[PDB]
Amino acid sequence: GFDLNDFLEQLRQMKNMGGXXXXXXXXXXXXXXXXXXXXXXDDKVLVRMEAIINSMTMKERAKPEIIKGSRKRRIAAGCGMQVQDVNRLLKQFDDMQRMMKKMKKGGXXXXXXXXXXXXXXXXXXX
Amino acid sequence: MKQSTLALLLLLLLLTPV
Amino acid sequence: MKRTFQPSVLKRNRSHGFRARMATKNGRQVLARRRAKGRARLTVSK
Amino acid sequence: METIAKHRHARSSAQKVRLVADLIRGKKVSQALDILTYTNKKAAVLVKKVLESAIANAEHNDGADIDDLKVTKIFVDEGPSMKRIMPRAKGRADRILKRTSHITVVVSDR
Amino acid sequence: AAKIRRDDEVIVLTGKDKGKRGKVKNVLSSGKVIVEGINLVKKHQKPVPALNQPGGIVEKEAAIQVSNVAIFNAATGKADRVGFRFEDGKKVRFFKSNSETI
Amino acid sequence: AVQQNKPTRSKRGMRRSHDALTAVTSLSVDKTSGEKHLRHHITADGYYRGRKVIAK
RNA sequence: UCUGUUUACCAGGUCAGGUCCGGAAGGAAGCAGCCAAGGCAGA
RNA sequence: CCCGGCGAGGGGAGUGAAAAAGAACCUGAAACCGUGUACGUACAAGCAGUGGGAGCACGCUGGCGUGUGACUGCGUACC
RNA sequence: CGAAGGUGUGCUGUGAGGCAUGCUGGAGGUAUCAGAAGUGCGAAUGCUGACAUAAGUAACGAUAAAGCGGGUGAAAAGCCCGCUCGCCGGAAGACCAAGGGUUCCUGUCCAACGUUAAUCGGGGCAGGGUGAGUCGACCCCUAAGGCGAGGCCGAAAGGCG
Ligand SMILES: [Mg+2]
Ligand SMILES: [Mg+2]
Ligand SMILES: [Mg+2]
Ligand SMILES: [Mg+2]
Ligand SMILES: [Mg+2]
Ligand SMILES: [Mg+2]
Ligand SMILES: [Mg+2]
Ligand SMILES: [Mg+2]
Ligand SMILES: [Mg+2]
Ligand SMILES: [Mg+2]
Ligand SMILES: [Mg+2]
Ligand SMILES: [Mg+2]
Ligand SMILES: [Mg+2]
Ligand SMILES: [Mg+2]
Ligand SMILES: [Mg+2]
Ligand SMILES: [Mg+2]
Ligand SMILES: [Mg+2]
Ligand SMILES: [Mg+2]
Ligand SMILES: [Mg+2]
Ligand SMILES: [Mg+2]
Ligand SMILES: [Mg+2]
Ligand SMILES: [Mg+2]
Ligand SMILES: [Mg+2]
Ligand SMILES: [Mg+2]
Ligand SMILES: [Mg+2]
Ligand SMILES: [Mg+2]
Ligand SMILES: [Mg+2]
Ligand SMILES: [Mg+2]
Ligand SMILES: [Mg+2]
Ligand SMILES: [Mg+2]
Ligand SMILES: [Mg+2]
Ligand SMILES: [Mg+2]
Ligand SMILES: [Mg+2]
Ligand SMILES: [Mg+2]
Ligand SMILES: [Mg+2]
Ligand SMILES: [Mg+2]
Ligand SMILES: [Mg+2]
Ligand SMILES: [Mg+2]
Ligand SMILES: [Mg+2]
Ligand SMILES: [Mg+2]
Ligand SMILES: [Mg+2]
Ligand SMILES: [Mg+2]
Ligand SMILES: [Mg+2]
Ligand SMILES: [Mg+2]
Ligand SMILES: [Mg+2]
Ligand SMILES: [Mg+2]
Ligand SMILES: [Mg+2]
Ligand SMILES: [Mg+2]
Ligand SMILES: [Mg+2]
Ligand SMILES: [Mg+2]
Ligand SMILES: [Mg+2]
Ligand SMILES: [Mg+2]
Ligand SMILES: [Mg+2]
Ligand SMILES: [Mg+2]
Ligand SMILES: [Mg+2]
Repeated sequence: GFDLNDFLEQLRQMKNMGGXXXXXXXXXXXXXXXXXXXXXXDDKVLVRMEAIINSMTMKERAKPEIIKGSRKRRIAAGCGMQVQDVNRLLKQFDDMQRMMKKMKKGGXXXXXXXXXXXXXXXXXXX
Repeated sequence: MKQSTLALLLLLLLLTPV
Repeated sequence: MKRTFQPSVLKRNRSHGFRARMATKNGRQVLARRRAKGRARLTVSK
Repeated sequence: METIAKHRHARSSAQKVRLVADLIRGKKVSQALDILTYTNKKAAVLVKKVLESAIANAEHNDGADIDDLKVTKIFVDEGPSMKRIMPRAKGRADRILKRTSHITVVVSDR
Repeated sequence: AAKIRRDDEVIVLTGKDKGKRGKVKNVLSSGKVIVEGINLVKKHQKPVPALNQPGGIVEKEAAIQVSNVAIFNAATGKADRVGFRFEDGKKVRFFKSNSETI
Repeated sequence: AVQQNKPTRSKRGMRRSHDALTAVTSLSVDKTSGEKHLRHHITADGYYRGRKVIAK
């Protein structure tokens, strides 16, 4: 299936090619609903991302749900960073694992057609 | 291609708005 | 078994429907009492 | 040093959960985890989750060692009960209590 | 007929910030004002990736009652009280102690 | 047929004396996997009396 | 005692990546991978 | 930040004079239901108390308070 | 420098009571002498609310019936997929009117609802879906019957036509 080794590969392949002005322009469908400026700083987020993924042992990378409080302490200590960044990175891998399972079960055109952008009420951003 | 662009788009992109 | 209320819209309306109340003196008095008691709906319509 | 955990509003009677919660009163938390594991009950599961939780609390919040712990206080109170209605023969309706319960576990090293 | 208005320099009469001085940022219809550097609250925010806000404890200025602030007369160096008079055809504000126009 | 007077909490306690569970005392530790488990039941890993009898 | 393989952080060494100090020179704590090493085995 | 199911529920941190003010939110009584501690109870018959009364526990400074109440006299709720 | 209330304890009166103080509580109380009462609760098969009891008992709604492998998943007797098995078959199938009103389909969610569990649903939230010259209504026409210009009838309203 999908692992943080496969996310390691997706990430050292994506930190090579990627930019935030070539990625926020290839879509004008979610550059109208979300602010055109909310992309990221790609170099920093993918260098932190590759740092945090590299700090992992091979059994924590191949199986991402065995990572708990002590392991996040240690991933924060080896890459010299915050337990909160490690947290929200295990959370983005959680969502993209969710989405590659939803591309796996349903066809590429049914999981690209039923994808939804939302407003809590129809007024802009509110 | 098809799964390269559907990976890459929803990945960088849905990394962004959530 | 066969219970009392067997619904039919037509019957419902020709009987207690608004115009059927606008038929008679006592219809119009029921409507008065109803507005005076500040009823949400006077008759059954829709 | 005491460390607490509470599950509040668990669906179970107080009375059904007590039956389980009594097996582990006083034990060394290891042994407790096991007794709960091979106990066949729903309350078994509730109580166990609360217990493990309390141990996590002790260790992360208070830095207390898991091997030293005992279960010093454990008790179950009667939470807010949601009323319902079960309809009966001859049209007499009968109000139902779906009971909740408050499971409190308190562990300490000493 | 608003005694305290935007951009005035006020002094805080009451509360933790009593004695302090500052410039009025805006007023709310509740008879409340928001003063600069005054009445600072530490507010926790849950990070919004839609608004590109991080989370955290961020210090913001809280609404304070307008009964609790006085127009500051820098002339007398004290808290003052406003009154309205008619100069030209225009209603204007003046101080009650030395009786001169704001 | 229904009770004439309210049975007291004392009574109600007495009746429930016997409804106490019995703890499971014996935890068998396997030779190979060193897992605890009920006697005569296979482990979580499908180990029994030294063997892996179930790959599961 | 050779070889087969196992053991996240909280025994050791190398410590990539990344991160701290410095304008720069360079250091530094150290996660992973590897080797000790500790489990379990072929002899 | 930590357990948990990307829960419910919790425990930390922080805000605040106060979080036994946490949105199931002021005060939080009684019935009711528990956990801990003291004494009592498995040869004993009844409106369960009252008169007496050992022993034990706990407070005091060898005496007094409090809790309990083995045993015995009398004793068939209120309206 | 801690009111009302709440809750212990101590003292005091012949009683209904009073006084003092520990904790709780966090802003109101009120002497004295008068005045006026929605002025005192255990009963009324009293009223409303709350919580006991029987009891963790009776019951889980047709005796058509299940079993196994695999999937997902925190967890699978119930979900999905496969192989069997069993039931209806003038219905327990298919298509409408009546009535309902979104229950339809897709994602998504598991607190409450489902007499159990639930990853499932006619449950929750979001989106999507209903295409007519010839189908039906609307319309053309009358039945029973209704309403009824004038008109007759009637204290009044109204009755008949
Ligand atoms: Mg009908
Ligand atoms: Mg009925
Ligand atoms: Mg009788
Ligand atoms: Mg029993
Ligand atoms: Mg929470
Ligand atoms: Mg503070
Ligand atoms: Mg307080
Ligand atoms: Mg409550
Ligand atoms: Mg207040
Ligand atoms: Mg309260
Ligand atoms: Mg209370
Ligand atoms: Mg109470
Ligand atoms: Mg004898
Ligand atoms: Mg005896
Ligand atoms: Mg007897
Ligand atoms: Mg006596
Ligand atoms: Mg003593
Ligand atoms: Mg004494
Ligand atoms: Mg006696
Ligand atoms: Mg006698
Ligand atoms: Mg007082
Ligand atoms: Mg009063
Ligand atoms: Mg008081
Ligand atoms: Mg006090
Ligand atoms: Mg008081
Ligand atoms: Mg207080
Ligand atoms: Mg007075
Ligand atoms: Mg008074
Ligand atoms: Mg008087
Ligand atoms: Mg009265
Ligand atoms: Mg009486
Ligand atoms: Mg009765
Ligand atoms: Mg109420
Ligand atoms: Mg019961
Ligand atoms: Mg029985
Ligand atoms: Mg029986
Ligand atoms: Mg029956
Ligand atoms: Mg039965
Ligand atoms: Mg059934
Ligand atoms: Mg199966
Ligand atoms: Mg569940
Ligand atoms: Mg299965
Ligand atoms: Mg079945
Ligand atoms: Mg099947
Ligand atoms: Mg047949
Ligand atoms: Mg219809
Ligand atoms: Mg609906
Ligand atoms: Mg459906
Ligand atoms: Mg259920
Ligand atoms: Mg669905
Ligand atoms: Mg639905
Ligand atoms: Mg036709
Ligand atoms: Mg006709
Ligand atoms: Mg006429
Ligand atoms: Mg007529």
